[PDB]
Amino acid sequence: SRGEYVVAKLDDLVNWARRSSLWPMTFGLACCAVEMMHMAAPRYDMDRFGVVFRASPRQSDVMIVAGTLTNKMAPALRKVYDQMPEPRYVVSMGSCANGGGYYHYSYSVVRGCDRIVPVDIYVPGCPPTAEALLYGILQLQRKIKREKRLRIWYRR
Amino acid sequence: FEEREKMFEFYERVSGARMHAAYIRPGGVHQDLPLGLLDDIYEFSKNFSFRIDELEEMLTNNRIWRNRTVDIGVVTAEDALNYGFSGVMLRGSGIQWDLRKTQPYDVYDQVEFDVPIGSRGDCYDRYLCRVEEMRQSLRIISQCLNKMPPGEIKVD
Amino acid sequence: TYKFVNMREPSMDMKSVTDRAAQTLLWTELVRGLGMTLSYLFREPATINYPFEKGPLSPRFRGEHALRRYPSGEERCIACKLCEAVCPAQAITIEAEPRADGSRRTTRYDIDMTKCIYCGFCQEACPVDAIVEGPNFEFSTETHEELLYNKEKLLNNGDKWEAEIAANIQADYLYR
Amino acid sequence: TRPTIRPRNDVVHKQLSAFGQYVAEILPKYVQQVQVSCFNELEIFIHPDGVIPVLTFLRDHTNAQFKSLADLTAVDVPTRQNRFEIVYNLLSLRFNSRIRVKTYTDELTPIESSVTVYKAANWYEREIWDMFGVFFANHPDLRRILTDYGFEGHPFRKDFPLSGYVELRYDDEVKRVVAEPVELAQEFRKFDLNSPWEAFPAYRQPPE
Amino acid sequence: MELVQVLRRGLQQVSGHGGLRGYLRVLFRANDVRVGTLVGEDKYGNKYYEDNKQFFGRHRWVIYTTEMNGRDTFWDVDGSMVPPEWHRWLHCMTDDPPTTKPPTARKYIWTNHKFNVSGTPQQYVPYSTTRKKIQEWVPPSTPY
Amino acid sequence: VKPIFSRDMNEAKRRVRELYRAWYREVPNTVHLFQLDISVKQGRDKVREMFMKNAHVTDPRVVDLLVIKGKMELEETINVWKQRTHIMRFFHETEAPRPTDFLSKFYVGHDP
Amino acid sequence: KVKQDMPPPGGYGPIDYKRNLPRRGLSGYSMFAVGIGTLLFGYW
Amino acid sequence: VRTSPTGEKVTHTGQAYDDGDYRRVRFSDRQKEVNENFAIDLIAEQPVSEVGSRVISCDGGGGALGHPRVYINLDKETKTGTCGYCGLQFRQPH
Amino acid sequence: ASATRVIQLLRNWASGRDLQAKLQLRYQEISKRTQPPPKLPVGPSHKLSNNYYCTRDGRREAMPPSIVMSSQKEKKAVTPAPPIKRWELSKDQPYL
Amino acid sequence: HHALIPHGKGGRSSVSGIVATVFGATGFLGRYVVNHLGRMGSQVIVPYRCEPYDTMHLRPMGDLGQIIFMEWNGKDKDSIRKVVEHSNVVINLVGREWETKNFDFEDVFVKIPHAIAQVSKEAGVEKLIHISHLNADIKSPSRYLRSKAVGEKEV
Ligand SMILES: NC(=O)C1=CN([C@@H]2O[C@H](COP(=O)(O)OP(=O)(O)OC[C@H]3O[C@@H](n4cnc5c(N)ncnc54)[C@H](OP(=O)(O)O)[C@@H]3O)[C@@H](O)[C@H]2O)C=CC1
Ligand code: SF4
Ligand code: SF4
Repeated sequence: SRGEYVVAKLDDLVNWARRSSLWPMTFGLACCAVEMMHMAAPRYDMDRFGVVFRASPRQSDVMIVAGTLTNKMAPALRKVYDQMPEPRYVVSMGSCANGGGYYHYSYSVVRGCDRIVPVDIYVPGCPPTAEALLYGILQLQRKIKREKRLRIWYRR
Repeated sequence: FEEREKMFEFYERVSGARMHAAYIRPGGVHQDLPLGLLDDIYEFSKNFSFRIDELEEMLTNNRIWRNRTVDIGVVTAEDALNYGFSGVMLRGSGIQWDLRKTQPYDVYDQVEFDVPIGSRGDCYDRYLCRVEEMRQSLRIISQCLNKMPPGEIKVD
Repeated sequence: TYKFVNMREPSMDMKSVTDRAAQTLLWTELVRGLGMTLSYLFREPATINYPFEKGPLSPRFRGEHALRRYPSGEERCIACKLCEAVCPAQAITIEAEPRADGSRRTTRYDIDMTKCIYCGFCQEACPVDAIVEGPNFEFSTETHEELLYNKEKLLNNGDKWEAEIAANIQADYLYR
Repeated sequence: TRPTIRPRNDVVHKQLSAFGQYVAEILPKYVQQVQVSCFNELEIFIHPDGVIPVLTFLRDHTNAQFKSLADLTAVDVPTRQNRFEIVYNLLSLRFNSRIRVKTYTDELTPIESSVTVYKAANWYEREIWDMFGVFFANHPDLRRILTDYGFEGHPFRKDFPLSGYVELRYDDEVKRVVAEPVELAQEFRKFDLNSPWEAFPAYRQPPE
Repeated sequence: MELVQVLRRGLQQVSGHGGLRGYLRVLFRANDVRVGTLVGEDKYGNKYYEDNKQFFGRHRWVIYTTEMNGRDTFWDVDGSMVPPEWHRWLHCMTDDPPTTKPPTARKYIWTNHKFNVSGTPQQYVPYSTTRKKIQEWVPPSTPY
Repeated sequence: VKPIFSRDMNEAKRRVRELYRAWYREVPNTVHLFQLDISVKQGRDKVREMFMKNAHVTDPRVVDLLVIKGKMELEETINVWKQRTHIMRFFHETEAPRPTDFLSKFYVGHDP
Repeated sequence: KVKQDMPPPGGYGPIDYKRNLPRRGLSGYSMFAVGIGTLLFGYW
Repeated sequence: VRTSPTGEKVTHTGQAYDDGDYRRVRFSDRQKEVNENFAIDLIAEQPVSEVGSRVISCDGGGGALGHPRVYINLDKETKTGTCGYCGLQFRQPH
Repeated sequence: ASATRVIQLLRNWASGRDLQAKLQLRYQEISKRTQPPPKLPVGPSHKLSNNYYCTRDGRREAMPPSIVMSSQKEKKAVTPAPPIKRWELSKDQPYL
Repeated sequence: HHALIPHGKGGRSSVSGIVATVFGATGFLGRYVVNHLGRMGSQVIVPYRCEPYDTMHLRPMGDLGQIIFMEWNGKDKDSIRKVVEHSNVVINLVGREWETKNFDFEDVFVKIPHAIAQVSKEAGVEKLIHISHLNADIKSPSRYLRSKAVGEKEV
């Protein structure tokens, strides 16, 4: 159908716009922030891909939970996630953020950031090498590319 | 941070982890240096001086940078000692204490280096101390490269 | 033994005073910093064209765990559980029973890549070089459950990456 | 010769022993025992009342100028009646030496704060109170650091389980992060590693 | 002048990629228009190039195939597409390409490399690999 | 025995009374500032329950130590150090009721 | 025969480790004279 | 690699979800990861080496790249000596 | 690098240094990725005789701390150690 | 067909044994129903029709593996079969307050609920829960209410 074709092309356009301009927020708790900065460093510079670090959660599109998420820090993480406008994607970097990692059995550690906020891409590693983080970001971009928001709207 | 990436490469070559390696263990070191690493460290160190000099050019004598740090965070030497400060925090205030010289631990008794000492105990003096300590670390690295002994890397 | 940063007294001669007044009024040091940035602009950028260009790695790199086999094809692991003991994050769960042939083999070998710290232990502990962290690092998943590996997943990873893993071990086995 | 074994420095051993006797003579009211470890470390054992006097003596130059509090911590040994062993590490930059002062306390017996003498013990004593159950009297501001604002138990206490008693999760019904009783998906596997054979005959305790 | 030489080198880059169409193809796919010696090509179609003149980290690069394992990879490419044999050469783990030094041949080794399958029907699903531990009593089928 | 703050049980009771006073008057301010959905009476009832939890204590030093902990919690609540989550943790809303009769426990699980 | 990653015989070359921030520019009198001369020419 | 009655691929461990078990839902639109190569079959396929000495040593091949060296006694004619680690089989001739 | 002479001159003048001599980017000067196989030396204890572990047992030579004074049963003033000697200004560069 | 013995203390990791398929889980009531099932440790086989992005908020509610997201087609019955195949409980929350172009009130209140109930019976689902407004009646003037009553009778 022509309407389906127009909807598909428009969804391609919006998905391309969103994946090309991914603005992660300057959110790094523990060691994995260092490898995140090394991704921002010149060797694997994220700005080429359109990835730009913007401090404001309201001006940001992706949250990278780079570090151990403690019980004390968890409510703040949830708050910053909620204040972030949609579409919003969460990338969990590090074994600590994915499932608790080294401090899984700690009384003061949330065993994975999935418990607090929904997670789209999990980046394994401790620390995940900056190349692995860039790979995870590109996988997130492909995930956005596969989204079919307008198609589902037209099918209703 | 480009130089940081290169030093992470050195870490990766010795241990297989860019950071958070388990190289230094009780009883010595886990594995001997892979062949060819020391000369690569030589190549890196012979040029690192120009990079740190460029950093000084950008920051050391800049009017704005001095204004932001010339007299902020002043700590008295006695106050620094009492509050338990250590390292540059002490040496910035002018007290002369470096555990590498005063109570050498491994082989620092066999290396020659100068402890940078500040005079006004401010952020700018600490900046100067940190930069100089880097230079002295480069000197120590040259010394260690020249006189690395042959033999075992862990206790027999 | 110690060196004095700062602790220098500016000259008070008219030439030096004129030079410092020129620096303050004519913004000389700012211009020097500007020139440094300009030179860095004309220098070649250090960015590598990922994914088409990949960052250097050494044979001792610690990545995705991969269970290996003997050349005959028999799985190397012999249910020693030494890996589970050394595991600093208890990410390795091993269950074993005598198999039909009577050999000591693992009925269950789970490595929770969400709790593992990629320490490199086990690879250095396994007496038969069974679990060996492979060169792969780009194994991100879209769900948490995909990172809870199973013995089948580990053996598939080993079969997939054995060509590289054997070469890396050959490169590094003398250092170990 | 003997490359494996650590070299021994007897001169430092004698110096530390002599200084320990010096300290014992100067303040016999508080010191109970002074010992020098064979890796050349000096420990002075003090009654709980003597924390401020002996520390002040060590700071001020009675041939001793320990003016820097290395670290302050406690070791919880449940067997002893005074389950907590408060440990002070001091460094003298004039004499490039460090000594350790150790005292004991109970859960219900306060110990005088050392904020006055050193001023670096504020956060250290706060951490001791937050982790261990020790309360420091006359502290300028005793409150919790390194634990959650509502944390109830005292960790590091050898009674507190490693996973704790409560766990946090986000609950959509109340739109808030809520605590819940701990329910581990994989129970931490307790390993009994101690060997049935004695390793160091030098430390063999009397049969009694 | 050297500027004329640089412009002619750009023209040589245009010619070496097979013409303007190939130049635009590689520019849009890989964002890099350098021409390098073709070391080899894997079975899947990935082409591997080397230019030792370029600084370390850009001396070796791979042009991913447009089709692999039944997936159109003209635009969507990923690092996992690299087969393990060429992976070590690409990541500088070895200086010898697989064509020069072939990997040891073993029966259990996979013959077709699979890229990361997350988000696909081929995605790995965790499950327990042990049989039931406790066996329940089976009630008798006779009434009594 | 060295007293922490009170030499006798009566003095500890006086301190408890002060702490209760302070919590009581703080409760409405807590409700307003933290935007809690509970009523002031509900919070004060929880305060009373928490205070009665420690009533069985018959040692002055323990009472004094509990008072210190209460003061610290009150300082946290007076400031905004505690979040809404921390304040509501007293109200175990998410946790399902745990029955206490023997028959229900027998049905539910093996727990004693 | 023993073969470890060892320094080359004779050790490595010396490694520069001190500030070499160069001395550049004209003297203050020269800069002021140039500026004033440009101003005078512009005024004329 | 045999197939269970439910249609699942039974693992080398022998693991297969019974028709009553609800855990089969996890593979509804996904796949069950099973390694086709089975160790028992491959170790069976290997020929039995015949060595003329009563005691032989198996290192698993590759020297330090294999398994700890063990010595196997081959006196029994009825049954071939099997390496504890490698699993290869040896027997005296005749 | 591959920079033209004009760009090299411009960048060097802007820096005030000869950037070409020391280039941050790495070229063929780096060590080869493949290296000849290594042969790591053995340690002092790899001997077939006079190597009884009793002689070289470090752990068993540790002893419980010696008790200098115990409450439970002229003299010159002493210090924990001789006073530290004052540091000496570095010869290479006394003032930065 | 699928009987599970409850285990644990009823926590997030506990196994309640209620393997459920909450249709319309992304809904206002579903957001809470799924939450409760997860906090009991009930395996929830969520059928979705929208983009996974919208269903992402349901993910944290359950533990690892508890919540399974499977796309289902409203009309096709094989999707219902695959999403209730291993479920001992199926909950029907498929309501649309307004009437859509592709799906009318009858489609979502009679055909879909009846199909779900029938296929659940075919698969052997032990218990089924259906939702219809108290006001909904076979004579209720509102068309959607009337369709809800018809669907209730068919269910
Ligand atoms: N006041 C109330 O809330 C009352 C509710 N009810 C009934 O309760 C149930 C749930 O209520 P509530 O959660 O508030 O309702 P919502 O409208 O918020 O959500 C209903 C659910 O139905 C799903 N759905 C609707 N049409 C279709 C379709 N054609 N195919 C597939 N899925 C579909 C929606 O999925 P999606 O969003 O992706 O379309 C959504 O998850 C409904 O059946 C409703 O009629 C009845 C009486 C009172
Ligand atoms: S996963 Fe490793 S690197 Fe990352 S925060 Fe945890 S401990 Fe640090
Ligand atoms: S690398 Fe990971 S799995 Fe291996 S021992 Fe270390 S923590 Fe355990």
